[PDB]
Amino acid sequence: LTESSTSKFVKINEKGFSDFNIHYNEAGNGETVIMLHGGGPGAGGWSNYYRNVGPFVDAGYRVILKDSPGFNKSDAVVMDEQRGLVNARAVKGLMDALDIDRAHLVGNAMGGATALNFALEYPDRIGKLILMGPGGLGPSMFAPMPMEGIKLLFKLYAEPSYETLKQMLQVFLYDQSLITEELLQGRWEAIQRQPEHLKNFLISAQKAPLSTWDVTARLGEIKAKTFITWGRDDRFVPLDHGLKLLWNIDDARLHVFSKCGHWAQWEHADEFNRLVIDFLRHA
Amino acid sequence: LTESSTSKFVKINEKGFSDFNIHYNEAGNGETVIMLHGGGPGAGGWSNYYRNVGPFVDAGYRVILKDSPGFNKSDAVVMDEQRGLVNARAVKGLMDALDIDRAHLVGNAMGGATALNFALEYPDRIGKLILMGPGGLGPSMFAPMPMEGIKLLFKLYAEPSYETLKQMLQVFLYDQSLITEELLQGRWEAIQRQPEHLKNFLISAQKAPLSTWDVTARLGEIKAKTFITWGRDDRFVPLDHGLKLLWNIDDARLHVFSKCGHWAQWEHADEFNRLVIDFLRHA
Amino acid sequence: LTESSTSKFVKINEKGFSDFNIHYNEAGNGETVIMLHGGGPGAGGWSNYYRNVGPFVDAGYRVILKDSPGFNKSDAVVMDEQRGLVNARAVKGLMDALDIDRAHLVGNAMGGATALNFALEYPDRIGKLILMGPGGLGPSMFAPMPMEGIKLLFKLYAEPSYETLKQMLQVFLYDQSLITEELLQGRWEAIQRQPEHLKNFLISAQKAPLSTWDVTARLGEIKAKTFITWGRDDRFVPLDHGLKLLWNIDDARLHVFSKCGHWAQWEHADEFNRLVIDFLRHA
Amino acid sequence: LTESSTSKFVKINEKGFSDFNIHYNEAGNGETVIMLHGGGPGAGGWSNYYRNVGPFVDAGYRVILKDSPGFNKSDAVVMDEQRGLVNARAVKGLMDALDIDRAHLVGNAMGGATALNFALEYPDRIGKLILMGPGGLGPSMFAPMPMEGIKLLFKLYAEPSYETLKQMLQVFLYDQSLITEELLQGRWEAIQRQPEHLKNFLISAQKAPLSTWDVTARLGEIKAKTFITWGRDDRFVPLDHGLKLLWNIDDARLHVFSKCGHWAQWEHADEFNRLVIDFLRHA
Ligand SMILES: O=C(O)/C(O)=C(F)\C=C\C(=O)c1ccc(F)cc1
Ligand SMILES: O=C(O)/C(O)=C(F)\C=C\C(=O)c1ccc(F)cc1
Ligand SMILES: O=C(O)/C(O)=C(F)\C=C\C(=O)c1ccc(F)cc1
Ligand SMILES: O=C(O)/C(O)=C(F)\C=C\C(=O)c1ccc(F)cc1
Ligand code: NA
Ligand code: NA
Ligand code: NA
Ligand code: NA
Repeated sequence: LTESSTSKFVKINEKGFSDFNIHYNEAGNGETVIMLHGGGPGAGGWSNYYRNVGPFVDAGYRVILKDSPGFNKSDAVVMDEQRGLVNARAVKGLMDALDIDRAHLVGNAMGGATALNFALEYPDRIGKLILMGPGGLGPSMFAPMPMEGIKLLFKLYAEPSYETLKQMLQVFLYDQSLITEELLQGRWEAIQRQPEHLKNFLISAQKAPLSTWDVTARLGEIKAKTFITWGRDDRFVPLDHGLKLLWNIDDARLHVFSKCGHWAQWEHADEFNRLVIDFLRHA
Repeated sequence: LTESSTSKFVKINEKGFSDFNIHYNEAGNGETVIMLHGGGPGAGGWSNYYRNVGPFVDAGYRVILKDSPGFNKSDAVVMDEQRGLVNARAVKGLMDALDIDRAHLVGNAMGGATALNFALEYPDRIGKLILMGPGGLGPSMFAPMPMEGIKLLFKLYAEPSYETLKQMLQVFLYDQSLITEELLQGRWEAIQRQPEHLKNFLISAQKAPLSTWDVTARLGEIKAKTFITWGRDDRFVPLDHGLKLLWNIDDARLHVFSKCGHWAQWEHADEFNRLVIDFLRHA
Repeated sequence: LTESSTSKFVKINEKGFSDFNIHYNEAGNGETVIMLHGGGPGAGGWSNYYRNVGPFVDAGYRVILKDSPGFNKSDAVVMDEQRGLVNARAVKGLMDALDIDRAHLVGNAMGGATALNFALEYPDRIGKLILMGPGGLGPSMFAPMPMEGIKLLFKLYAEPSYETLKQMLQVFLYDQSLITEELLQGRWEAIQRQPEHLKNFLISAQKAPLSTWDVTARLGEIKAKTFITWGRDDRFVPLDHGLKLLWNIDDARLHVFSKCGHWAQWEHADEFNRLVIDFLRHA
Repeated sequence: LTESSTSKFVKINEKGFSDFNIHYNEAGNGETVIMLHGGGPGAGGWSNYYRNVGPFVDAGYRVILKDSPGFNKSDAVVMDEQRGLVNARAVKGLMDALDIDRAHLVGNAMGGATALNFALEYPDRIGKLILMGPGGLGPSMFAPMPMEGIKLLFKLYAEPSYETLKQMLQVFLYDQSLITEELLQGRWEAIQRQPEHLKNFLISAQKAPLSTWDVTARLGEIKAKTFITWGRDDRFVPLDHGLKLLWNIDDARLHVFSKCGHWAQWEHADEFNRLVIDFLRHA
């Protein structure tokens, strides 16, 4: 499987979106799992999940790696509402366009917020819910905010440079030996390719700050079986939010990886794939 | 598999133990996994692990459900050192007697302390380490101590009664509908059968209080791959100790079950069995 | 100062209350500080605050120790809304009847919930806010709920006995040597005197469970300078809620007493009095 | 009081130190309080405590603002042992030279580690103990380490620049409006004045990493009445260490300031001065 061989586009039409182009990477043909990426500059479906797509497909799932609005190859957009909710509407739009009745969702960070909003807004359209360090869940009981990683994300959006990208990735990942030339060059290309997405993201963030994303008060509504993962060493979203979700969602479990930053599905891909595939099969 | 069909005895000889009788339940014939029980009145190997032995054996392991010294059908003993260490010596004694070179250890509560001590004292004799709410790891950052469950455990040791047993089990388990007549009658029988074990436990606890069990300072020595589990709703050992282990052991992960008390391997047996078998196979 | 010499009654009329009798103990004549008690069986203003009234009066404050509706010498009531809000309406009713424009509030547990609700509903009527382990602020990130102390409070309400009272006080206080015959006899008398309050409390709790009390989502509205205290060893309301308040209220500080249960103003009266008087004077 | 008018030097002789020059600022003449500064580049007694010296002197204390070895105007040194212990020996050396029998200690960060080590090593020479975010107390249960602030401290030591200083101060303080030209210029001067201290600090840190500073296991030995303060928003030492100290020291209390970074005695000087003076007077 490659980015090119799996690449597809679909126009969506859903509450606010009109003939809006969504890019996604699709492989496999079984039960649908939609994987939703984080909000960093240059983020996208393939780049965030390419270590996961193969094993999930091998396990018999149809995997859709979705580019959220205003990221990668999806259409440019300025959002005046919190991104989790707007992104969730776009997932629903994609599912309607592709005739998908129910999907399992996997979401990291912004994608975790998207998945939570989707579960809240469209409970009859979700199977299981997999959350990796979801963002926007209000204050931490321990971590000063904005967190270290978030400050760097905003620096890189506002003043993109190769050096600042490197600094961000050093904070993003626990094991520094994972920061290869390939990773750096690839992430730098995606930032250079879409400067309009960078500008639009910053405008959107002024209109709807991270405080507007907090859906904590509604977590008791979630009826989906939920698997929460966290990196022990995540400098972007606070570990105690893993506990917040575990206490507030009816049927959840929490798995914390040691020696792991903000990209658990990539930093601990083998363990992540095994645990999440087992969850989808047996929970 | 039944208690009777799996029941075996072996005399051990190891640092302090001389021709000391250990009872254990054995099934299967592959790689050895020794499962170590908690310290409540009437506790033992079979009673604590009978929902786990079958699936582990099916997975190809040889399972040994060990009765710790001063419990169930093992010999009576008064201990003047912390139980985790004394119990670990007894595991080594059993392995030497049975010609077992290396074992995976699974330990709940007192059994978790036993397993940690074993990993520290005999690192060349352990494979992987599975810890379910290990006891004795010092103060909690949040929970007043002694914890609610521990107060009840001491009440039941000192004044055993059917009513006090019921009260303890209500705190021990999250889902009250798991407290069947069978569970109550069985636990009551094991308490009635061995009053000397109750008396000896209390004498031992005066000689070596829970504060003597704390091996926190040595956790950096543990080289075993470690899987830590906790019940979210454990009223016997504090949830934050799961974090303590995760930060201090080199190669660990933490899994927390929602709606789960102090007997995770029984209350969430299916998920526990799947996760731990996968860990032993693939980690 | 004695209970008898300070005892006063006033009829209140405020949203739901019609000619409703409120008992209070008053001393001093300066700036008004209203102290609000917890929700345990037999609780009241004088009993909960008699170690505080003198020093506050000496410092130049007018101290009002209010009996909440359905407690001690105030009128009996069955509440169908969360007690914090209903109690707050009663404080407003008292202040209107006594021609008090603004008051500083001190509230422990239920009284802390009352004080938070008062600050939210009537921001122009509050000076400073002092909270000692306020109750009803949703789940803990660490403590299983209901907490140990709360289970005992409900046991004592439903089946009042001298032995159960003693058990509750043992959990309520850290230092067991504070449980004198005087304390026990006094608390037992207040329970015996008002069996109707016990029955009504339990009916009220069925109509509006503790989950209905949670005002967390509104804490950002509080503009009062706030001093939060917690007992390190509080088995009734969880320590992490001290952090919740500290992160969510604009201008707060948190003080945690070691070796202290659920009655900090009594268990650490000297330090409590000094800190709170300094706060009222200088903050 | 000014830096110049209070400036004194004394040669010390104590376990490893031979005719070693210590600079300190002294004012007042009552009971001695020694204030101990943090470990950032350019740190010193006067600079760290000039908002505290006046009120403590007014309260009747003799205040000694000590420059630790290898800082400000004290002699240059390369340390091969953990700085807390070496610094404590230097405090003892100063007290012996000045004929001071007992001192109250106030210590922030490195100075908090110094004060803890002093209490452990010389219990008969300490009065009360005041700790503001002490450093080196092992891992956090929540914060990835090294913490954000610590990474910046090491960057500034290794590559001192005006821009990096500004970045560090932005993380060091919660309220950005406290970063005046005066603060920046002053801190920059102290860095420019003593480049040898910067180089020596880095050599020392290689010889004895922060892990060597951890005295957690010995906290039960501390018999001094202890007052622990923390900034809620401290990005240099983790908030949960405030809890660690509170649970492990016999007689402690914890006060947490909201809207406060790593320099609580300066950022919340009025409240800090009032609380600590009251503690010294009445505890
Ligand atoms: O995971 C990524 O792709 C990435 O580069 C990120 F930095 C993701 C971070 C978030 O999406 C994020 C959103 C919201 C929040 F509160 C915290 C973090
Ligand atoms: O799991 C059991 O069998 C049981 O009945 C227990 F209550 C086990 C508890 C412990 O072994 C225990 C030991 C030490 C400790 F600190 C806390 C709990
Ligand atoms: O402080 C008392 O008077 C007392 O006897 C109590 F047990 C008070 C407890 C509460 O008011 C309480 C209310 C709500 C809650 F969530 C937890 C505790
Ligand atoms: O407070 C200061 O003067 C300062 O500039 C600091 F950054 C102090 C920090 C420490 O001394 C420090 C030491 C050890 C540690 F683990 C964490 C922080
Ligand atoms: Na490499
Ligand atoms: Na049943
Ligand atoms: Na006494
Ligand atoms: Na200014």
